[PDB]
Amino acid sequence: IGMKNSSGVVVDAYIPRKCSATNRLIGPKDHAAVQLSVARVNDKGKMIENNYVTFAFCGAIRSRGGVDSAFMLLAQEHGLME
Amino acid sequence: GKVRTKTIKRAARKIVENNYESLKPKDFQNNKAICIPSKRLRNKVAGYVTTLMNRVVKRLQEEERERRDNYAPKKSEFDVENITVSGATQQMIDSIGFK
Amino acid sequence: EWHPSTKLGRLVKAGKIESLYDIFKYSLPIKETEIIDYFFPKSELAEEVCNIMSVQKQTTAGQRTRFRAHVIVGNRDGFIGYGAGVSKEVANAIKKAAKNARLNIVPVRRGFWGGKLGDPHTVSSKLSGKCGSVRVRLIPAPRGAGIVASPTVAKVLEFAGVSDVFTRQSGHSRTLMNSVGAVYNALKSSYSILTPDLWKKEQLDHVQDIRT
Amino acid sequence: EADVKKMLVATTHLGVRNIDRRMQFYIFDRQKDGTFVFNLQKVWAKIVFAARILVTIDDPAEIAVVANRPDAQRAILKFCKYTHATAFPGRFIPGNFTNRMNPNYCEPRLLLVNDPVVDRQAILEASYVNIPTISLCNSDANLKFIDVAIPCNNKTPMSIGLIYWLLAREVLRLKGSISRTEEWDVKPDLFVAL
Amino acid sequence: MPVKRRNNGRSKYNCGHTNIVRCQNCHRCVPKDKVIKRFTIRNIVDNTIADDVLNACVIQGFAIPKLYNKVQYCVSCSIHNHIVRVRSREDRKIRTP
RNA sequence: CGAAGGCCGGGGGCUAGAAGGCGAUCAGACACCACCGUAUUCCCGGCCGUAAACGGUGCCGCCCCGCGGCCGGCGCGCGUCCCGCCGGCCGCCCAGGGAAACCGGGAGGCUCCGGGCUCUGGGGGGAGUAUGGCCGCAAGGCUGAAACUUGAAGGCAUUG
RNA sequence: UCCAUUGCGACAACGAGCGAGACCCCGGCCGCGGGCCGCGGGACGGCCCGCAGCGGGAGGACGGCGGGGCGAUAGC
Ligand SMILES: [K+]
Ligand SMILES: [K+]
Ligand SMILES: [K+]
Ligand SMILES: [K+]
Ligand SMILES: [K+]
Ligand SMILES: [K+]
Ligand SMILES: [K+]
Ligand SMILES: [K+]
Ligand SMILES: [K+]
Ligand SMILES: [K+]
Ligand SMILES: [K+]
Ligand SMILES: [K+]
Ligand SMILES: [K+]
Ligand SMILES: [K+]
Ligand SMILES: [K+]
Ligand SMILES: [K+]
Ligand SMILES: [K+]
Ligand SMILES: [K+]
Ligand SMILES: [K+]
Ligand SMILES: [K+]
Ligand SMILES: [K+]
Ligand SMILES: [K+]
Ligand SMILES: [K+]
Ligand SMILES: [K+]
Ligand SMILES: [K+]
Ligand SMILES: [K+]
Ligand SMILES: [K+]
Ligand SMILES: [K+]
Ligand SMILES: [K+]
Ligand SMILES: [K+]
Ligand SMILES: [K+]
Ligand SMILES: [K+]
Ligand SMILES: [K+]
Ligand SMILES: [K+]
Ligand SMILES: [K+]
Ligand SMILES: [K+]
Ligand SMILES: [K+]
Ligand SMILES: [K+]
Ligand SMILES: [K+]
Ligand SMILES: [K+]
Ligand SMILES: [K+]
Ligand SMILES: [K+]
Ligand SMILES: [K+]
Ligand SMILES: [K+]
Ligand SMILES: [K+]
Ligand SMILES: [K+]
Ligand SMILES: [K+]
Ligand SMILES: [K+]
Ligand SMILES: [K+]
Ligand SMILES: [K+]
Ligand SMILES: [K+]
Ligand SMILES: [K+]
Ligand SMILES: [K+]
Ligand SMILES: [K+]
Ligand SMILES: [K+]
Ligand SMILES: [K+]
Ligand SMILES: [K+]
Ligand SMILES: [K+]
Ligand SMILES: [Mg+2]
Ligand SMILES: [Mg+2]
Ligand SMILES: [Mg+2]
Ligand SMILES: [Mg+2]
Ligand SMILES: [Mg+2]
Ligand SMILES: [Mg+2]
Ligand SMILES: [Mg+2]
Repeated sequence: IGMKNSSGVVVDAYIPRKCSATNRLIGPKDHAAVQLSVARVNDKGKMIENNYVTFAFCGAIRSRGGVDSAFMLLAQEHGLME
Repeated sequence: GKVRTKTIKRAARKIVENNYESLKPKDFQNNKAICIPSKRLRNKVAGYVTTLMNRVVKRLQEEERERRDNYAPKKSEFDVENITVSGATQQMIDSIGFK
Repeated sequence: EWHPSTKLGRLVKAGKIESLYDIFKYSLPIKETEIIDYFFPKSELAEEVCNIMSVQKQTTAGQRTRFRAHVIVGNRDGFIGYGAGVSKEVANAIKKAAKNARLNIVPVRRGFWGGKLGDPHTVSSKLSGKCGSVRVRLIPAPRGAGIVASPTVAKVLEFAGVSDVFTRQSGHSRTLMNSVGAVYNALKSSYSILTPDLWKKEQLDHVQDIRT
Repeated sequence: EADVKKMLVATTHLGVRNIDRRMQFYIFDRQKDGTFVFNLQKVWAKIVFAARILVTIDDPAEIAVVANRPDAQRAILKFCKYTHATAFPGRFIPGNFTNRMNPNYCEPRLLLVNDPVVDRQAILEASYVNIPTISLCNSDANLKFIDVAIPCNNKTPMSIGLIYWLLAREVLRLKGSISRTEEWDVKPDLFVAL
Repeated sequence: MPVKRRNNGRSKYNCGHTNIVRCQNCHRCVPKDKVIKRFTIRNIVDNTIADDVLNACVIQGFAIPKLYNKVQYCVSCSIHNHIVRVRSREDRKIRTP
């Protein structure tokens, strides 16, 4: 939601994205973060439009190379592999 | 002289790619097809052109290029008759599929 | 008039992009400075020359003298920038430095010491930063407190829009470019740190993204 | 099963005597002379996953296909020919993603490389401008700045050609361009280097 | 004077002291794991006369005896006589023979 | 307990060789280079207690991306090899650290500072000196100031 | 590799400029014009041999054209 006033108004300038793998805030100036999306076929081997599944990965996890494992784990658990 | 400057060589490339047909392996003739604000400059650039021709002989070498890299032959190159997967791929294919 | 040379700068041209908080949300670089000037029209951005240093290159026929200059920008309400430039003449050095100072803009998170009555008036939480042998600590302060800093740091904290604040500095802070770099990195770290105010999970919708 | 037979003729399932820890999940057995063997089922699942990642992009000309290896050069000009991706054949020139004054400068959304030790400049440069990447990876591959690996043999020409052929087929299937459950009119031989 | 080599200019690993060898050129005392060492194998007659010796021998099947000598020099003599060369900072890390 | 040199009392004495002698070189050469040579170099019984005695890096304990090499012990495997485990010695190196060189089996997990214990430093000189004390046959060692003087000394790194 | 940061080819660099060269002047051989002067041609590492170019031969007035002019940035 963000930080709030004494009345209820969220006085936060903008909401940074979180890493889909490590829960860390992305933050600007991080030009190694990658947000990418996936098809979700649901129809006999052909995609359908405007219905995707999106994830975030910060430069900290890319730099050592844990995405090939973490993103496979995430997609297995969101129903894109087994 | 011995060495030709990049001005000469840059000229020689465009000139020969633009008149591949007209150029023979001699110098007198190649002068005409080069005939630049000076006649010695003309002489040097034509001197390099006369060499580029008998070096390119040993466009007309690009039209067949796109016709060669497209022909798919009548066979398949994998039309294999006998399996050789007797070792660790044997148990690999047992633990994937039919065999 | 000016012509874009990057796709983001082209999307700037139309009514496509509105503000800096989306460009920072999806953390892309900004390569043209009129991208900035479209969002920040006509002197909402303040601009100050911290220092001109003269640097010398020893050569067979004597020395070779050039100029380095450092420049700060800020809108008094949440953006700061710091740049440097090197040239044969002071005018050009400053011109380079100001342009880089404006392509180096970041947002800044502010919050509430103690009571949350009014607007954010001090740094959201403690900030730490480092550049060279310099290290800086920004600590939240109660209202009326002011800007406890050196004259160099106070100017950056003034352009950023941080009303009250206690600061601490270690290392050779007479090295002015490193001092300003430390304070700059401290203000840039403001939007990286998890706080319970932002813990909660959300759904990412590919529609909203600006397609890198 | 037919594609399994093709993978066996091309030998797409043999490694290079060294194994990285992150590729350990894709290994099945070890040959006595030391060569490693991939589980082909996992290879096909990575191929399908990469296909389902490729089709989210509306215009395919903003997918970059980079491959410096001679033995792959032909194979990358054909992948584009049926998918309309953008190939960078030879030496990758530094600056192509970071320097806008370059004549072949571009701003793609997916980087697809052939090898992670060859083509290292493209992988390192893509990390400065927010591009995710997919790589063909062998058993000794280092997965730094790579999001989706594809276990495979990336040296012998048959392997490389068959791999790009399979990828292009599944993409053309998913988009609806070519029919499903039917052998593509394109023979894989058009991808292999003579 | 910062440190120039990770090996401190010698190959001494897990011990306190190593033997002494005299330099062959100048006869200086050098520790064994620092001395520059080479092995040479050469005939005792030059090959420009090995043919004449081999024609003028009497023994049917005779062969030229070889020589096996290990040369060991200090750093000064090695550099002066060009057994080893001073190298670039990058090149110093190369161990190829 | 303690390298080498040194000292006291016995023995021994090939090599090399402080000192001493002598041939050259030189402006001079009492030095480097050539030759001869005493202590010393070796053994036995003591003493002395220092070295760039160095990884210029104190000891115990935890966590720590990876790829190799060698050394000792063990176990599973197929048919010497091969995969692991413990302990040691080494190379390269992501992150992180740092003024950098570089470290990385730490010099990391530290201005986001707190696992336990012992020793040492506080601008450059004067000075490790004077003085007192303990130890030593001596040579020394260990402990160790003050007056006075000075704007720098010094680290790593860049171009010439 | 060349008289030459002249070039070939390789490269966290890609793409330009000056200096170099090109240019000007003189002098060799040949044509049209005028009455020697003044307008053009000619020479290029072109030919044939041996291994970007180093060699050997041939023809030609001249063989790698010859003597000069000009001359970067930074300065004392
Ligand atoms: K990067
Ligand atoms: K020093
Ligand atoms: K040494
Ligand atoms: K060792
Ligand atoms: K040892
Ligand atoms: K030893
Ligand atoms: K040696
Ligand atoms: K020496
Ligand atoms: K003792
Ligand atoms: K002792
Ligand atoms: K001793
Ligand atoms: K003695
Ligand atoms: K003796
Ligand atoms: K002595
Ligand atoms: K003397
Ligand atoms: K002397
Ligand atoms: K003697
Ligand atoms: K003595
Ligand atoms: K004696
Ligand atoms: K001695
Ligand atoms: K002795
Ligand atoms: K002693
Ligand atoms: K000491
Ligand atoms: K010391
Ligand atoms: K040492
Ligand atoms: K201690
Ligand atoms: K062993
Ligand atoms: K062992
Ligand atoms: K051992
Ligand atoms: K062993
Ligand atoms: K063993
Ligand atoms: K072992
Ligand atoms: K172990
Ligand atoms: K161990
Ligand atoms: K041990
Ligand atoms: K080591
Ligand atoms: K160790
Ligand atoms: K303790
Ligand atoms: K102690
Ligand atoms: K101490
Ligand atoms: K001490
Ligand atoms: K001390
Ligand atoms: K102390
Ligand atoms: K005294
Ligand atoms: K005494
Ligand atoms: K005595
Ligand atoms: K005494
Ligand atoms: K005494
Ligand atoms: K210094
Ligand atoms: K010092
Ligand atoms: K010093
Ligand atoms: K430095
Ligand atoms: K310095
Ligand atoms: K280069
Ligand atoms: K270079
Ligand atoms: K470089
Ligand atoms: K006339
Ligand atoms: K005339
Ligand atoms: Mg003697
Ligand atoms: Mg003697
Ligand atoms: Mg002695
Ligand atoms: Mg010591
Ligand atoms: Mg060892
Ligand atoms: Mg006393
Ligand atoms: Mg420095």
